[PDB]
Amino acid sequence: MKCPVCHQGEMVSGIKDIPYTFRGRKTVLKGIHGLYCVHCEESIMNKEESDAFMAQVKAFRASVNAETVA
Amino acid sequence: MEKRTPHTRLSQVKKLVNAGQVRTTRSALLNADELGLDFDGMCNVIIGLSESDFYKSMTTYSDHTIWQDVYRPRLVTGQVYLKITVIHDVLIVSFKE
Ligand SMILES: [Zn+2]
Repeated sequence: MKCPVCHQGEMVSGIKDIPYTFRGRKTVLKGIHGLYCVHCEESIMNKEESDAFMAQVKAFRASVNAETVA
Repeated sequence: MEKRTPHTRLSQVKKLVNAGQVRTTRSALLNADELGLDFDGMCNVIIGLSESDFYKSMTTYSDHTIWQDVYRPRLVTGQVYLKITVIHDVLIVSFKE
């Protein structure tokens, strides 16, 4: 299928490390599985993939929200 | 490049979702999270749709064979624009850009 956002890139199954920023902090979310647009940065994910992504996102936000500001 | 009728019958949309035959874009997932909705949350919104929530179906020059059905349900969390495409018996859900 073609990407639902850019409408050009074919979507290809794969793994990527995805940068993520939250409240002035950042991480790279490792080994995110999905269908990745070859043209833009969009991806498509099923339930399992979505839940695992959001768990890493939510783990990182938990870490940042507890972090001391000096 | 727009129609006033949905490309996929809403009964078929719900059948796919009720069979777990659903995927979402990463942007839609993060967007839904801001509204307090997880993946299952998005599925519940889709199964709560009526025909009256339908806005329009649209295609593009880049992908002229593919249609996206746009719905705008009013939720406790606010009014949300969902875009749905059915590709080989899998529902693909995104949010208006
Ligand atoms: Zn794309």
